[PDB]
Amino acid sequence: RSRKESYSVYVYKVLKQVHPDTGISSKAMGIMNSFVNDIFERIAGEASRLAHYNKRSTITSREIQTAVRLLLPGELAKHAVSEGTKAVTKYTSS
Amino acid sequence: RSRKESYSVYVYKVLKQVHPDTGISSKAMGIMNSFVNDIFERIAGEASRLAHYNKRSTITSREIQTAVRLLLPGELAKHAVSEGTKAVTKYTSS
Amino acid sequence: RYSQRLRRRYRTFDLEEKLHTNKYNANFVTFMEGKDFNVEYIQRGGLRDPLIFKNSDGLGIKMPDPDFTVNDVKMCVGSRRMVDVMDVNTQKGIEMTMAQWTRYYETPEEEREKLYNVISLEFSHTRLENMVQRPSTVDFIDWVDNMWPRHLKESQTESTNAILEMQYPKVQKYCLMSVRGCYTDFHVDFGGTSVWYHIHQGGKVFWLIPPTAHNLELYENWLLSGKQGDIFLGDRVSDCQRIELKQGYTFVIPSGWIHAVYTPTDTLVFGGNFLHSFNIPMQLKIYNIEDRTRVPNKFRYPFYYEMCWYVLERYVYCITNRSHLTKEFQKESLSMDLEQVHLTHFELEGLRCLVDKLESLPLHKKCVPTGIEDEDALIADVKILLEELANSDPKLALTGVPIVQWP
Amino acid sequence: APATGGVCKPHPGTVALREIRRYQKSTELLIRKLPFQRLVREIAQDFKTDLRFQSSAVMALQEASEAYLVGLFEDTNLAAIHAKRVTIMPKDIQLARRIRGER
Amino acid sequence: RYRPGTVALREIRRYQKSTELLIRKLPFQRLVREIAQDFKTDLRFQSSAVMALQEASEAYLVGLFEDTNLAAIHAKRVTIMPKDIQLARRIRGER
Amino acid sequence: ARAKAKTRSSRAGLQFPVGRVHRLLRKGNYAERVGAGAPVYLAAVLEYLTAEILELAGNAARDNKKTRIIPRHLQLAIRNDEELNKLLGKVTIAQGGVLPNIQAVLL
Amino acid sequence: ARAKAKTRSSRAGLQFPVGRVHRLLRKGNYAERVGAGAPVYLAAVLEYLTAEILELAGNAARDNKKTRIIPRHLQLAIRNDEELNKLLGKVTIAQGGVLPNIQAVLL
Amino acid sequence: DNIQGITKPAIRRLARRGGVKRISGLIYEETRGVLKVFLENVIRDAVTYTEHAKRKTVTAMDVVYALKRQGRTLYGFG
Amino acid sequence: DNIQGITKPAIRRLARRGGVKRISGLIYEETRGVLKVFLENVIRDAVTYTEHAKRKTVTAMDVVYALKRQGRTLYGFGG
DNA sequence: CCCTGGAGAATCCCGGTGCCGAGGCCGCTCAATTGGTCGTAGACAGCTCTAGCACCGCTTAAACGCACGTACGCGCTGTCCCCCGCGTTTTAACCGCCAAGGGGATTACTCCCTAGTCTCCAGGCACGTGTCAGATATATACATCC
DNA sequence: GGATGTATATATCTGACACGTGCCTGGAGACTAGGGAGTAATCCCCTTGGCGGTTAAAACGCGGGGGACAGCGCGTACGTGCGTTTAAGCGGTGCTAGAGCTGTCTACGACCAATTGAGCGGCCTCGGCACCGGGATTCTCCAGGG
Ligand SMILES: CCCCCCC(=O)N(O)CCC(=O)O
Ligand SMILES: [Fe+3]
Repeated sequence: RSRKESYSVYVYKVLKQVHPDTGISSKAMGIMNSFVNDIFERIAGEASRLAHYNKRSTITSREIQTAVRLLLPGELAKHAVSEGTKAVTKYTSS
Repeated sequence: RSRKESYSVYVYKVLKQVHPDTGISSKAMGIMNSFVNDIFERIAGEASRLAHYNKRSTITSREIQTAVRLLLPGELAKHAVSEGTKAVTKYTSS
Repeated sequence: RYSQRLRRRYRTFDLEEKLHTNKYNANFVTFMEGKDFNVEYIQRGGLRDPLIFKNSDGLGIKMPDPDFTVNDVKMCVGSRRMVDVMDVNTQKGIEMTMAQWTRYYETPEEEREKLYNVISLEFSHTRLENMVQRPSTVDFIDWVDNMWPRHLKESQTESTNAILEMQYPKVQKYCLMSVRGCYTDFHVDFGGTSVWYHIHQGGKVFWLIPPTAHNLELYENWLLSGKQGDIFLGDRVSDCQRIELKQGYTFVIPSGWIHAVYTPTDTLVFGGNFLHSFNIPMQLKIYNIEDRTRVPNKFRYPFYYEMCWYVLERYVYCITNRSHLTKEFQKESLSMDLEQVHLTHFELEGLRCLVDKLESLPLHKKCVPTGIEDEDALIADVKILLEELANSDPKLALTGVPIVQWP
Repeated sequence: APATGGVCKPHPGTVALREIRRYQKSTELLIRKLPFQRLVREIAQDFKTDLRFQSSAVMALQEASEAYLVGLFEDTNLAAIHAKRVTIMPKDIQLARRIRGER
Repeated sequence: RYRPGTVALREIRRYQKSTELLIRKLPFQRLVREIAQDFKTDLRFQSSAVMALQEASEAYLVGLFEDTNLAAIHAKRVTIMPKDIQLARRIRGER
Repeated sequence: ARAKAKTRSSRAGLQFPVGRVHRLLRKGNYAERVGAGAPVYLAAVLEYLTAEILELAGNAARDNKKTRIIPRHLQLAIRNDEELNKLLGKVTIAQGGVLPNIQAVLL
Repeated sequence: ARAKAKTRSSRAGLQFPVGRVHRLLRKGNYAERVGAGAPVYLAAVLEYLTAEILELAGNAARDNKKTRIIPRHLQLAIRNDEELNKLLGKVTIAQGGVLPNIQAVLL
Repeated sequence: DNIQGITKPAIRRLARRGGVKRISGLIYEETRGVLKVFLENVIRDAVTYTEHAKRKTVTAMDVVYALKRQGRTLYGFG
Repeated sequence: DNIQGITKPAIRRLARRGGVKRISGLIYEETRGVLKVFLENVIRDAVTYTEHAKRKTVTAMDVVYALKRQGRTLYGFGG
């Protein structure tokens, strides 16, 4: 028998950081999985096209940053870029 | 010096088999090149997604035919499928 | 969490101001002594003015013991009697047993979930009936007592208002039981009936609006709008009196008066409805508002047109001695009996309205009752009679005795 | 229940607003199940013979169709309000579909 | 003299036949540079980027005006007003 | 003795996985090579978006005096925002309904 | 002894390049491996569409008493056909103009 | 003839959820045709997707992909 | 105040090519605002594309890509 | 004609079912970690030269501002039909239970097709040159608006 | 009919399109090896089909009043023509900066081998709400006795 993958456990982890008492049904979990997959697909495709346009063969964090600035509206992009930069900085320091 | 590529010669060859008297300007040639590139990219992307959906790592003529059926409207799909089938059949035999 | 952009949220008139304002300051009600409320007074005035009797001297009423409780009412009518209850918040009806009503009424105020009111408990033909007597003068002029075939009335056994068991219009004696805070929105009593209303215990506040043609149009329009929770009608009219009835008062409300009622304290009331011959035009007018606003028959005067036919017959008979009852109804009436004339203008006007009304109804709405023989000949006779009585001397008609009485 | 007589109790377009407020608050599907299934199977019978359907496929199709129709009705309402009216007509739907780019 | 509504038809027929640009070049270039100054300073521009922008803008406006005319005809009129533009742009999805 | 292992997610300070995202990027046919900082940045962005959505949905759910999140709350939160409504403009949410809207000319 | 070469276009009977299409498919980041029948099919489809559009444009040009083809002829050919106007619905042609059309109410 | 199974009360309910007060008597025949066109397009795309995979059962993933190809992404079915 | 460069006769010519017969007097400001919004929307993407490539000159391919990102494919300026 | 007790029944404090969706441990298999090796992709320094910017004159085609008058937008009445609300009879949608078989999902395994290499060489791209298709000037012919 | 907008038809310039060559690098021919998929066998899930019971939604008819549509009058704002003012286009100068290309050196991501713990599927609780459920406390129907 074969097993499948999902994002349920990380959704629970994030939910227990902003609203500890409340729960969530299964339909909302499926909706959240679809949303995460859609956003990942969008960003990956845009970064791939950006890498192609400059005669490059690799994808780095600069491409992902440019794709985030292109796809997200308004201050959402600002906060996303700030948090991603913070995460990268804290990861490379180790 | 670097040399670039285009589809001008093949477009001119196709034009001469249906209108031996008629010429063409450069702007129309650029437009035709853009059209060819657009159609190529559309078909290739659809075929890639079709390949990914069925857990496969190769692109064959079956997926190209399916993409042609999905993209082209009405009789265009029929004639294109017939032309492609004839071309493949004639190429395999030799 | 933090590090986000950095919210939002995910009866319409005030009955208390209608009780506090001083703007409902019309003077429509006459305070009277019981002794002056007689048939002569009705003949001369046509029972056009709302009356309060601050005491019952001279009225001829009888009430039960002054500490009578809702549980006493319950034992007199039966724990299992189904009672129509009004949900005050919605002005809609529900049904429960009298024992269930009693439990609600005996529940402390803070423990009651909703406000419910009982305004429609007709207790004729129960043990409570003989404990309550209405003003004497009403007996002389009530169409039920004076016009309806007596052998039918006497045959009633059912104590509920079940229509298939009802032998006469059973609208004469009602018990109303109202908790503090109850409110009945503006209305006109069914069929254009006049109402007598006695505060046995407690108190009531009435807003009174006169039945001018303008106010009755507003009333009908307000009913047809369906926006009665949104609009306090007493604001929309020319003139309105708010008045308090206290314990022991008796109130008489003439036909057609538009009125709303608030209950400031737990209260018990005895009252009842009557049609009479002195304001027929208004009676008919109200009936036609009920028809046009599609009031269900449940909330209307039973056997209304039937009663009107019997009224015409009694007038003809008492004045000319010509009966339009069936032989069998004549015989029933004769058996019971063995156990130049001047009408008021009120009556003359009334009877011409009545004849014109009944004659003009189509067959399927005429409601000719079973006691009536030839309704066309009765009509013909009333027309002749009204021509011959058209010169009635208004002075001489003030006899103090009704034209129509049983011998 | 037997009919009661002598029981006392006080008391176009008004019901429409209440219906709008009721339906704009719920979330269930507003079309029946079996007729939609039969319509879908009849439509699909034209492209292939002896086809089978999962239940979730029909559910998704029904939901998408209802969402499309609701959006079209909102746009038709805006079109009708444009021409100083309150009643929607087929030409409103035609104008909405033509401006949207569907025609 | 000509009655109103005859020169307009002549201009419509004239301009549905031609294919040139209907806006001047220097004001458009000035507007483009003035807008672009708000994102990055000291930007240079090729000779064909402004032409492409002009073509795209003109096509957009012509399509918008066609939809606006449809909206105006709907309301039993022959004159276009801002509310027609607002309705068309709202139904399209841009607002 | 080989040093005790430690996941890259903890090393960066995240809850969303990094190795799984790295594998998806590597086997997703996007480029010939994949760098070393892309999965961390992408996981951070996805976690941020998920946290915003969940916070709004929880607020909307509690405002109705309930303890559980259902698709209606997600729909209300998404459609009542101004920036998340632009990113999910062409998306249909199953069993979510519509916002209450009545034109003034109709009332 | 290497025999004389022969392009695959000549073998299939096409006027569009096959090896170039194969290279573009290979280096375009589309799939891990590419079959041997895709390029000829794609070239045939592209050639058919090109020939159709060119024939329509040539007829449109001949209607105007000219011997060359300009963007106006391509625009007229595309917008005068029911099938090509649906495949290229959202495409703008530089220096193409519009189609003659006047509403009946204004006339 | 199953299109007649979409009864007038259902169309009225859909319009009420849309926000419509009054409805003319000719709307239903237009709505039915619109629904026919939409369903025909979606089902044709889903059938082509199903046929490509050499199956005889139309799964929900085929419908999801067909809807996504037309620009009507749907959430809640995989 | 460069937006005033788009003059009334140019807008009337565009409207004539669109097929209108009569034009009110309050159309020009709306048209100018719509055009300005469209221009900012395109130029933001074009400048982002230029910035990513470590350049200082906006080329034609940047504009073409920005237009293509919004479903407004343009033929004749490269591809 | 008043009590009364042999059956009655209502619902219901509450004393049990019983499904329903979440929520929590256990085993364990496969995927993420860790430790090395290398070879090519990308960063950086340097030089060239194409095109973008700034400027000056002047021709003139286009934009601007005014008169005006008429025709299209807008408001007010009337009438008549079409749509809404309500009651009653009719129909089929929905739910529980049962049965059967079509077809989707998994697993060996065999081989044939596609990837990576090494040369040969011709198809196509950059650089040059002529002539023929197209613009525009200018004196009539005819249909079209007033 | 008269005035005006548009089509009719010939002359001459003119510069861009089509035809030539030189050569260089990517496509073609021949070779080897390895793993992806094609096919058969198997199992069990889940889709189709049927029937009975219940009742909630659909359909049909009638009354009436509210809105849609046509008709008429007013009035002001927009289209048309003209005399005046402006800067857009075009031709030619001058400079320089930044895009494009070449050559090195290195350091970072792919591949391989050995290891272990994380998350996933399968059972065990756990607090609700929809019914039951004798029976039974309170109040009660009913022809007898008194
Ligand atoms: C029809 C019964 C007799 C009259 C009493 C009921 C009535 O109609 N009221 O005006 C009194 C309302 C109240 O007291 O809350
Ligand atoms: Fe009353």
